[PDB]
Amino acid sequence: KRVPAWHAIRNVRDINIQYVEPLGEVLPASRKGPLGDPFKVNCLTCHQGAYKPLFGVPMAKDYPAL
Amino acid sequence: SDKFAGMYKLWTFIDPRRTLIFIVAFQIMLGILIHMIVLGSDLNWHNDGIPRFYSPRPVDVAVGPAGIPLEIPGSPMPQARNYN
Ligand code: BCL
Ligand SMILES: COC(C)(C)CCC/C(C)=C/C=C/C(C)=C/C=C/C(C)=C/C=C/C=C(C)/C=C/C=C(C)/C=C/C=C(\C)CCCC(C)(C)OC
Ligand code: HEM
Ligand SMILES: [Ca+2]
Ligand SMILES: [Ca+2]
Repeated sequence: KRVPAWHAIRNVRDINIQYVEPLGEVLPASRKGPLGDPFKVNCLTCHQGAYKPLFGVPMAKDYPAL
Repeated sequence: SDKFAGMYKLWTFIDPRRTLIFIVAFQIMLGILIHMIVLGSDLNWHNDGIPRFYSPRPVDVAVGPAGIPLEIPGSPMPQARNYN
């Protein structure tokens, strides 16, 4: 289980550097913090206290848009 | 030869009570030890399955491409293993 976590780190950096932080131009002042940056993603943003998000039910295969 | 004829005199400076106690205790200790050493071996006779096995036999679990058991897709706890 150490080897997926190693990739997870890199993955999260991608989500925050390429996508979520550049959205700080579009969102209103409601979605920002004290220092003026938007909300970002953690390990807890999808696991939410479980060893796999939603215990690992494979939802994404049914939708060819994703 | 006749050189051992005076060995009984041993008991005039070595006493019977302590000697008997030591001997008996040591023999029981040795008995238990040798039975346990032979049990922990290939010569084990309780678990050999001769003349027949009496308890159910172990069943292996299939592994994944990472060499550990597969996770079950809605279990609220991960799966156990004993080897890492
Ligand atoms: C499958 C059977 C097991 C075995 C299972 C047990 C168990 C279980 C016990 C013993 C016990 C004894 N065993 Mg045994 N024993 C084995 C093999 C041996 C061998 C050997 C050379 O292979 C020897 C020397 C012994 C010796 C002994 C004694 C130390 C001890 C007897 C009590 C005592 O106070 O002894 C003093 C007496 C002597 C030292 C003389 C006895 C030696 C005997 C006759 C061994 C001869 C065997 C050997 C093949 C002879 C080769 C010579 C010639 C070619 C014929 N065993 C094999 C591996 N043995 C018992 C014990 O510790 O009680 C307190 C005990 O509970
Ligand atoms: C009243 O009567 C009087 C008193 C006057 C007369 C009495 C007469 C009588 C009854 C006398 C009786 C006399 C008796 C019974 C005498 C018995 C004598 C015996 C049996 C002596 C045996 C001696 C054995 C010896 C000294 C062996 C020594 C072995 C040594 C030191 C080995 C060392 C080995 C090493 C260190 C190797 C290590 C190996 C390894 C690999 C495990 O180490 C890491
Ligand atoms: C840095 C934080 C993260 C860590 C340390 C992390 C760690 C892990 C680990 C170790 C696993 C494998 C679980 C297992 O097999 O027992 C896993 C699975 C998973 N994670 Fe993450 N994760 C993180 C962030 C995320 C994020 C943000 C998401 C959502 C975008 C996510 C989605 C998933 C999914 C869907 C799986 C299941 C994949 C599978 O079935 O093998 N993780 N994560
Ligand atoms: Ca990318
Ligand atoms: Ca048997």
